[PDB]
Amino acid sequence: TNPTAFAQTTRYVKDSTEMRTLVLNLYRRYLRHSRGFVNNYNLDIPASQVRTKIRQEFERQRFVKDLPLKNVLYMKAQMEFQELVNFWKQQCHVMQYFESIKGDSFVQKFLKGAQ
Amino acid sequence: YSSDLPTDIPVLSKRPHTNLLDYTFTTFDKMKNWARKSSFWPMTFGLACCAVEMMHVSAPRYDQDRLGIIFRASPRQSDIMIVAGTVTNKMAPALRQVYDQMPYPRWVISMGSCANGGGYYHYSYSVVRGVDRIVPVDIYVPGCPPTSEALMYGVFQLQKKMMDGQTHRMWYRSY
Amino acid sequence: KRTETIDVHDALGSNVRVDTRGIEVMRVLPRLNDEINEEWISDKTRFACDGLKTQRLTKPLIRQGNTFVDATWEEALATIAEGFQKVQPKENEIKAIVGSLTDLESIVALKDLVNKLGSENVSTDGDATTVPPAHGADFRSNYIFNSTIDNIEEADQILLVGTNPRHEAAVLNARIRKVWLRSDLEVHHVGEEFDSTFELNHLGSDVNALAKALTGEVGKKLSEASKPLIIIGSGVTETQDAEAVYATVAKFVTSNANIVTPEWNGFNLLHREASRVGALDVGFTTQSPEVANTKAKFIYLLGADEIVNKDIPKDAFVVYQGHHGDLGASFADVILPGSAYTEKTATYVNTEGRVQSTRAATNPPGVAREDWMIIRALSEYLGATLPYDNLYEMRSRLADVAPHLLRHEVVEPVSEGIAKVGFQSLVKNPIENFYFTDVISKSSPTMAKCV
Amino acid sequence: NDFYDVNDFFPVQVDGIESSLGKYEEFAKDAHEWESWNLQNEDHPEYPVKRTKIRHFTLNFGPQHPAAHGVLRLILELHGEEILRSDPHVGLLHRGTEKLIESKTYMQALPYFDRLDYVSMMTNEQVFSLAVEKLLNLEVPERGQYIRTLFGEITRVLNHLMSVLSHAMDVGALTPFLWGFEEREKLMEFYERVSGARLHSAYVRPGGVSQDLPAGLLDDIYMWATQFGDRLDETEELLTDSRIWKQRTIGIGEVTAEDALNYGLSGVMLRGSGVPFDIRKSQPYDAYDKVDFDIAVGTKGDCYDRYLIRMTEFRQSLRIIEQCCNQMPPGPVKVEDFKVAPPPRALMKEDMEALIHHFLLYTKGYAVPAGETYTAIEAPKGEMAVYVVSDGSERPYRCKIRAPGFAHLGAFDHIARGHFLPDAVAIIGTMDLVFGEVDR
Amino acid sequence: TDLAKELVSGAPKELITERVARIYQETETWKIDWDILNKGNRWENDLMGYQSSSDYMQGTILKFDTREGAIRFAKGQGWDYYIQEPKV
Amino acid sequence: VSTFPLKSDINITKSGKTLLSVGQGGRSSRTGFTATVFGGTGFLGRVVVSKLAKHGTNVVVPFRNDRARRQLKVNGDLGVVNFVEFDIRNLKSIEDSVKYSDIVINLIGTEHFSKNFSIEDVNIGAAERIAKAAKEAGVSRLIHVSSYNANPSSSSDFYATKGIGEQVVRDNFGPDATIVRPAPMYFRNSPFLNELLQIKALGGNVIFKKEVYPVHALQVGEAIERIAFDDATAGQTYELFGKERYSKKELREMIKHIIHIGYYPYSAGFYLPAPEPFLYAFALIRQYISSQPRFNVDQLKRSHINQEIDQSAKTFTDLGMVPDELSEYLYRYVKPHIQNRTVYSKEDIEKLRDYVNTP
Ligand SMILES: NC(=O)C1=CN([C@@H]2O[C@H](COP(=O)(O)OP(=O)(O)OC[C@H]3O[C@@H](n4cnc5c(N)ncnc54)[C@H](OP(=O)(O)O)[C@@H]3O)[C@@H](O)[C@H]2O)C=CC1
Ligand SMILES: CCCCCCCCCCCC(=O)OC[C@H](COP(=O)(O)OCC[N+](C)(C)C)OC(=O)CCCCCCCCCCC
Ligand code: SF4
Repeated sequence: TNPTAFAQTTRYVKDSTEMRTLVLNLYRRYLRHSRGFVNNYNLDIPASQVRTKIRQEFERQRFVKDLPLKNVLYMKAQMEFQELVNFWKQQCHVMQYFESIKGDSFVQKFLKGAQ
Repeated sequence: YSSDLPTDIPVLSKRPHTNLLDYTFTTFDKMKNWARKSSFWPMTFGLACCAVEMMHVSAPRYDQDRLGIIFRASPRQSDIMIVAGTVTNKMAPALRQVYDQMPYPRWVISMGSCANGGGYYHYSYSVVRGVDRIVPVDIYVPGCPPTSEALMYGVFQLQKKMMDGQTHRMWYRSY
Repeated sequence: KRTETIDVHDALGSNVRVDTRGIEVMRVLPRLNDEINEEWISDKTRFACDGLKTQRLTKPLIRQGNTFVDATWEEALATIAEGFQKVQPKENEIKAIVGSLTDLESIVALKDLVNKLGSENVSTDGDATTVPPAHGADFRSNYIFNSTIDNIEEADQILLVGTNPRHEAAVLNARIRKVWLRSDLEVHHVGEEFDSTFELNHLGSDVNALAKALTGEVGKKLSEASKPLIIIGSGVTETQDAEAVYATVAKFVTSNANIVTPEWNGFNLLHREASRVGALDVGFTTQSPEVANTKAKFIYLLGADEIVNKDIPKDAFVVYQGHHGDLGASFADVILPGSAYTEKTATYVNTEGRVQSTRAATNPPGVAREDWMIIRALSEYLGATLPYDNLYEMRSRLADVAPHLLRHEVVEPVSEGIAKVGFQSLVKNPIENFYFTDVISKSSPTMAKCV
Repeated sequence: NDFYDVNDFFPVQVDGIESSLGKYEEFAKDAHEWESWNLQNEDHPEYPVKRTKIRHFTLNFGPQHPAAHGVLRLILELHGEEILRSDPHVGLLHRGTEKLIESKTYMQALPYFDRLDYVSMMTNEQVFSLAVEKLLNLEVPERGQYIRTLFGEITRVLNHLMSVLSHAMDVGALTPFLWGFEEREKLMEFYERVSGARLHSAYVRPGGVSQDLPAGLLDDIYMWATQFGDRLDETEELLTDSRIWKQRTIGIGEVTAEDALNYGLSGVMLRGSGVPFDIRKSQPYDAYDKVDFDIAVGTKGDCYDRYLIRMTEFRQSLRIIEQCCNQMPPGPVKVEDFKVAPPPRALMKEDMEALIHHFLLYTKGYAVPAGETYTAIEAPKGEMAVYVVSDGSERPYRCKIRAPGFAHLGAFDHIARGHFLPDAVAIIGTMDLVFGEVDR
Repeated sequence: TDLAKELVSGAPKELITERVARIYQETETWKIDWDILNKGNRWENDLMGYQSSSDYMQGTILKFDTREGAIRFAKGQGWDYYIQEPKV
Repeated sequence: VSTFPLKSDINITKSGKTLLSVGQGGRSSRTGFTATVFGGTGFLGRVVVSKLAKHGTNVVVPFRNDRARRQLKVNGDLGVVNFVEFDIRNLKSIEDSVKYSDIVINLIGTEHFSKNFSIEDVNIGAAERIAKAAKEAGVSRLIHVSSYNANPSSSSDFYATKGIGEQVVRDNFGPDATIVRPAPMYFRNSPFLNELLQIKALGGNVIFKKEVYPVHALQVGEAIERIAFDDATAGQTYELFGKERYSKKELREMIKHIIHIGYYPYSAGFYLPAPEPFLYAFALIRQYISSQPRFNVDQLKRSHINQEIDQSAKTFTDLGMVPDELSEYLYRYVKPHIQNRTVYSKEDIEKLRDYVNTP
């Protein structure tokens, strides 16, 4: 058995500081492959746009607190990196990943049906 | 401007041949459709238990080859696509890529329950509920799995549709 | 599919179990509750289910001539406001009548809309001759079963103040009959004559029969009873001598001390609607005969049906919001469909003061909305917008009304040290047809076989 | 790093470079043009060579390949024609069977098992029937267990015809594929006569079988048995001793017996490596102890050995079919407990007790006493087992299915490493993959 | 209890906020189910009268064993909930 | 689109029908309408039909080509998309597609007359029959699509007949009918762009000197969708166009530069200076020898006429939609025809546009 490209062992990290440095390198890894993600998936958005969306992704969830839940968030984000870099997700899924997305007053929701 | 459109002129599928051209372009349509009616080359898109029946048609008992049916693996060489078996969500994007590569004319046959409307796995988190959400379908073969004769019957009905094609007369009369 | 909810036909609010199928209620069965009903529900409750499958208001309706037409919500919420300022009602020219089946969330939320437009001609669809309620909405003990249902089987003397418990509360009528078999129970009849499952210590038919009751041997056993019972039906306030009823009795409750113990209260009320107690616990009633005399130019009906004796001016602007087509619907001008009690999460209060809500069973039919949601929707069209934007906020408003409104299945009583002060404030059978009492029964195809 | 990458002879100290018209530094600012003045030889192992990491040729042995028995995105990384790393992508047929069974009764969950393996039906539902029988603590009568043994063999013949001949077809021998498929048409007649549907026979239900054998079936089963004996011979004529068939398979995909245990291989790809283990013998069940048969064990652990074992499984299975026809006992075909089996229709409409159990069986289902079980049977692919947890309810709580094709496909990297791209087809064929079973 | 496990369960954002789960008891064990949607819970299909639905939690019921066990679960997932005490 | 298109769940049409929408706006939801989209199998129809079906509106699509209607059924659910075989010369088949229809949309319009139809017979004769027949069946709303330069007195056949198409409808359907004028839309397989991408474009200088106001076809696809669900927009005239002005010759070099197409443009046939009589003669000759719709004499005149905005009409903002510019979408729609891909973003189109204008 030979593990695939961009693989890491699943390890239960027992340090607060080490997890901080692991994440920081990971964020650079996404930015390094910014040009590739455009050329691999033929995305309509340019390289700067992907970095902008990646930053919006990394900025979004930086305030988590639980270390047992830090490793889980680092584990699955590693899988997202591994799936994307190995060119595993189809073209459509990446296009729709960035294509997702102010509310309305009570009268507006009352009339049509609300939820 | 000056315009006067009649009202009693019928539709194409009901319009009888009147002059000699209406017989010429009907000859071209039958001759061309007869070629596609006979050289019926589907694509081996077996996915699930429905695929066993699609093999048994090629078996010596039924011998699809006698009717001019030769499965072609590549989409380019195949003018039909018998979608047999469950179409999971993980497959649906891939199925569209295979379908879009078939040069025109192209037909799709949905065999079995899973390909038609979801089948047994209709309430599954990872099963497309009917392949008609992804690719247009020209005939639905019902079964679980449809018997080797049921698929042949479904093939025959689609053949009867192809022999009804009126493309080159449509240019003369409807275009 | 089963849901646990409550009846709204009478004022008991007994716990029931509703068995639905998609968007249709099939059957209603009782769910055990020793505090109220304990496995029994009258034929009215369980055979009015199909009344929700016909006559339903599913769309806004607008009058153009003398026949309602199908109109959107945008126009309906505007035709009211458009014609609102055509007649420009004054302070007492706006009237609001609340029906028997109107829930408490609409009852409270309507006052805020009414108040911001400056009106006080608000009350239920009863026929109380005294414009302020004779018991008055001032104190809780004035209009609640201070004993509650679980304090009936341990009574000795029971007084029927013009009532027919067989036709006014079937569940409690058998409860008295069950006690009447083994115990030494004594019940005396004071009111219109009727037919009962059990004989009574019958007296007569007039009010003057009760004059000699509390001072003779009829009231002597009341003094002798360790746990005496006094019950006043919903048919008292309607009567001409309703004011005479409370003064006569509460004088007998302010005299003895065994009637009101740290563990017993001998005076109780027996209403028949599921919205009267909710109205009184929130002060949704008028307090001036002059206001009730005004020829109001804008009467906004909210579930109200029994308004034949209510003088609705012909020129007035009548808007009816409800979930059926019945007596109250004909008077309307712009109709706003509401919700059936099974289709809404409505907080109801029974005649014993217990606050019981409902769990939603089905979506409202057609394009109907929740009862109160129309009022807030109607608020924006009149410049009187309410600050309530979700059902929790409507319960948040109920917190300011009272603390008991937010206690589900929890009864807040009146303390013995105060209920006696509420006693100091004080010092014909109301029902014609048993099977034509509420809106759902009248429209029920099943009850057409009960006539 | 991630995007690009960058000694024997003595490190020789040479300084003071001079020419005949000055020093090195005097003409340093001009010598870049002079290619014969450079001081960095290109043969030096330490010479800075910075080359981008261009990825190796990664062909997709993807879903649209006739060799695939389903939809398999077999991501093959190859340099030249050898195989470096293989990462199968299963899941393109994950219908979520394990999720759906949790919401259906024990009788309604049986038809799900015929749809796992498209060719080995009555063996698949036998392992769920045994699992429920083990929990129900009820034992099938004798004639019931003989019907399951006979159709256990017929199913094995049906499965191996799909496995061996497609493996032969994928190599390139088209003819044996068609000779055998007529026999499958002849064998599928037997399935259709007892159950009704050609392929998915919801026949073996927990508590025996569905319906008794139709009269004269044994005569037709036996008559096929005499004729079938020659069919293997011609199959062995064009495959067994042919030198092209031997070349394609001999020494291809070598699996050690010690290493086969490590990956948990079972079935033919565990006796191909020399281990003489068989589940029908380790745990007898359903009238397998009564019959006699010889198991086959290889010695080299390659595709040709597994072919010989599979061919032997034809004759040994045909051997039992003769014994099952001969030794057939009389009696019932399902447990005579109305709570786990429908009553006969002659009696359902005559006896009040019969009608009640018919009504109650099909609306609520029977309740399985609490516990857990793991019953493994010799499926034609290998050890197929179900893990079933009973929560005292008429619906199973957990139903995990062990697919022999699932574990084998995992060991593809260990087996196919170092072989050529044509050997990838041979390795897949000898694994007997049915991706309905893999992605259960 | 203090853990924001909703970031690992993969559930949609609407379960945390816009849905309410009832912890009831039908006679020895407790169950959890989600209250119905305001609109779109059940609309009659205009083709064949099928009971269509957009609520994906209508068919979900979790059989628990003890009350505190159910409450532990609801807090663990970050679920809004209320508890219905059975009548004695 | 978003999650639910209807402004209100209950909508009353001009005919008194009370339609109640159900569901949360998914594929299995409904809106209670029945929008017959004539000419739905065309370029514009496949966008009009797609949006209507996904939100639950029944679509009746009358077709004359049998093999082109198959793909329209994917968009809707079971029974949502219906088909009627018809011809404009078969009056009875027209009345089959309007009997149950609450919305009728007209998209039929040609630029080349054939051996069976003239330009008038389609932009008028089809439109007149379609509009008048729809009224007799109590159709609540009619929506029409004409040229962006409709003019009754224009010397161009297309513009002259399209303008008369506006009059003849309003004399047949009545005051309720609506007219929408779309600017040249750009989308996948757009006839507006297919002329620019063709390598052998004889008379390329003459054809491409015309001016336009390109509009994104998706917005026009939603523009009809917004109008369809609203009764407030009856009897109007709408002209839909894009803010930033572009010319074909400006686009043709902009298009070619993205595809990077030294000697090649001079040889393959990119620039074919041909005499004006030859272009007129070539179009006439093919008009009797061709079998597929080629470049027509009418498009020789239209190349001399620039697009004109009519101030009596209403823009996108009248419907609450802000039109999108060709700069933000021109690259992706020619991305099929184009080391490291250079993605020409919205702003960078100007910098490309700068490079074209610089001599
Ligand atoms: N961006 C654009 O495409 C432009 C839009 N317009 C105008 O908008 C309108 C929409 O057309 P569009 O879809 O864009 O382009 P198309 O020419 O492809 O649309 C033609 C549609 O109308 C049908 N049609 C044409 N003639 C007949 C006829 N005699 N009988 C029956 N059907 C006929 C066609 O049927 P079928 O295809 O099935 O044979 C097709 O459905 C047109 O009038 C167009 O001139 C204005 C300038 C350019
Ligand atoms: C030089 C070029 C290469 C060779 C060309 C020939 C290739 C094969 C042609 C296939 C024809 C085909 O398919 O004809 C057969 C089809 C099948 O009948 P159907 O489709 O059900 O319609 C027929 C039934 N109707 C019309 C009532 C619906 O029609 C016919 O019966 C056509 C009528 C018979 C024609 C006989 C007279 C003409 C003889 C001409 C030969 C001398
Ligand atoms: S329809 Fe039946 S036989 Fe066909 S793939 Fe689905 S489950 Fe298998």
